[PDB]
Amino acid sequence: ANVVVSNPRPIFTESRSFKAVANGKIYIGQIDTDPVNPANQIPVYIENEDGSHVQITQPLIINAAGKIVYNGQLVKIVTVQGHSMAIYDANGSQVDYIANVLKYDPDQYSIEADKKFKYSVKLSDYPTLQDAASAAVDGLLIDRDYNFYGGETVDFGGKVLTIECK
Amino acid sequence: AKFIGDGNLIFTKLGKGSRIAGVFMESTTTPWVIKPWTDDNQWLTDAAAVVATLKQSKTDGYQPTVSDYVKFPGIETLLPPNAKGQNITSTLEIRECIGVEVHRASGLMAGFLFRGCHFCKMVDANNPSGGKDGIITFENLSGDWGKGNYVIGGRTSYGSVSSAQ
Amino acid sequence: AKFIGDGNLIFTKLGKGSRIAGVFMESTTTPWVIKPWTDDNQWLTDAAAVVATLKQSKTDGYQPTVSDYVKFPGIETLLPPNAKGQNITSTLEIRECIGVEVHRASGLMAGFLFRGCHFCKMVDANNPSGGKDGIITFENLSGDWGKGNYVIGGRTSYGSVSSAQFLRNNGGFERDGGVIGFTSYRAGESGVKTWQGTVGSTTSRNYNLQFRDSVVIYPVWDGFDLGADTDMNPELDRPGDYPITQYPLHQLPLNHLIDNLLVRGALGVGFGMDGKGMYVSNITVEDCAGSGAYLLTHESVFTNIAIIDTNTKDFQANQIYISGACRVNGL
Repeated sequence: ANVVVSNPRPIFTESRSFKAVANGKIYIGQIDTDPVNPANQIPVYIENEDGSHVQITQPLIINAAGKIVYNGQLVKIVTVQGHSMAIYDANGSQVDYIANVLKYDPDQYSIEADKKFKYSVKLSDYPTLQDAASAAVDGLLIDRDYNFYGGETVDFGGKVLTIECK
Repeated sequence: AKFIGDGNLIFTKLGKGSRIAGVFMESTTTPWVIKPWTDDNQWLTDAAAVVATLKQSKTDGYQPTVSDYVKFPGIETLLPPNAKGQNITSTLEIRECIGVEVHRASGLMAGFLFRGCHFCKMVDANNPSGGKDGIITFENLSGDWGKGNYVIGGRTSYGSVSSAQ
Repeated sequence: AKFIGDGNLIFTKLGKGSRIAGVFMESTTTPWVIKPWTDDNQWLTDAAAVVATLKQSKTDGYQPTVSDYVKFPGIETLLPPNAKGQNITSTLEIRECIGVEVHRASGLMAGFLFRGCHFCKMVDANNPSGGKDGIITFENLSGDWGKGNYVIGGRTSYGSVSSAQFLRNNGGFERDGGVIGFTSYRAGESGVKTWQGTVGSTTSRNYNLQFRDSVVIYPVWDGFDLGADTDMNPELDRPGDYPITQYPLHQLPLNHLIDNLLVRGALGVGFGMDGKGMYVSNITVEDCAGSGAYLLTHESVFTNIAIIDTNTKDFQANQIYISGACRVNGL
């Protein structure tokens, strides 16, 4: 859509020189508070595009490309809330502090799309009402005509359905 | 979310099975309303007493009617010309349609109307406060004559004219 | 899907036009119920016979009420401790919201309590079974006086208390609130009840409600209790109400709109009310074990009254009783 990140691939550099942060640490924690404190600091998860979340240690390691790395590979790190990011270099000096990091990006989109959307099947996407009946898990929509004969039975499988006929 | 404005908002040529639910109608301008009754729920038959209770409110009264001018003598002259005869009502219409049912009408200084409509009704309420325009009204005055046009359920309060017609 | 539990499931901060549809409420435990009726759906007036039908179920009876202990003498002692003092109801409470209308209310041992709410309706309730908490309960004791709290369409069944109960509801000059198009069955108090006098810290007395086209079948006491000034505050001050000096006991200007009411099957009195300046019309009370009406009203008019086949078990002494001086045109 219209949503895009500032850095197409996350990369962290020194404040007044364009050179990657080497052997840096990133502390991820609650918004508008220092993530240095363990109390504010939150656990970070690797978001697998499969639809799995696994838990890893709270600090993120910065390689020599200035990119996030965990388990010797480029990872996609997510949190369960809006977070603050604090970039620290190898001398432990604070390069940059970002109080607010929030994004809507649903990628994976197996787990996400169940919770953020409603489901109604349209009769136009099936050739028969029987197929659209078994494919209705919540909503059912009748947007076109259906022929029927004496003694034609349609089964919904015991599912509770809100049917809308237009 | 509220439908804010005054005068009709027409929806033309809708086919059968149209639904509208949870609608609220609010007027963007607060009109002057008269109250010819007391807090004992007894009429004020003195025309000066109705003018004394004249206020700008969107509830607890209804905008002046030509019928109140006859009922209470001299009320018309006493009322300001900008405080009487006004129509500031947030109104909705469905035009030349089939099967449109409006459910759970709310609002303050509100009204609903239909034109050219068949098979069209007002079901349920949140108890809306009526304005100058009728709360439930049917026309076929463009279109041709109705059928299936009914009202069941709900109720309304206030209005300056009939709340069903 | 259901909402299972006991106590109050509290919903807060729901905006205007919010709908709750298809709701079901079921208690986790199965409470004891008693059935004070036969298999022909009459009554059991013997205490031991009501105790004999004691079972754990959520239907075909309602939980032992305090009013049942007075109604059937010696029933309380016979009943076991576990079947008494019960508070087992699965209650969905809408607390301080406006425009929240509960559609298609069902459940077993269910209640819906609207606390501090205004312009919230019970719209087309489909066969719920009540509990200790009323099915339709408007509690405006907390918060300001209820207005716009209505029962429009639908029906109710069972309940150990009033199915439709109004606590501190003043419709004002509008005459908002009321019960229209309703059927109530086996309330442990009264099917449609405006509460008598001051109950609780603040007043529970009700004014300006509209009751038309309502049916109460088999109430324990009155089907329509439209009083508000019965047995409470005989003393000089009546809280949240006019003094007893200003208006004597059983007189208030409630100004309820009373037309087309039907009561059938009442064990006790079928109709009762108090007030002054009340105008009552089209009341038909028939086929009641107890009296048709006990009218505690004074200076009230009762028009087109039919009391036919009431007091057929002779608990009382008459088909109709009027304590005060009233004007009855037609009987």
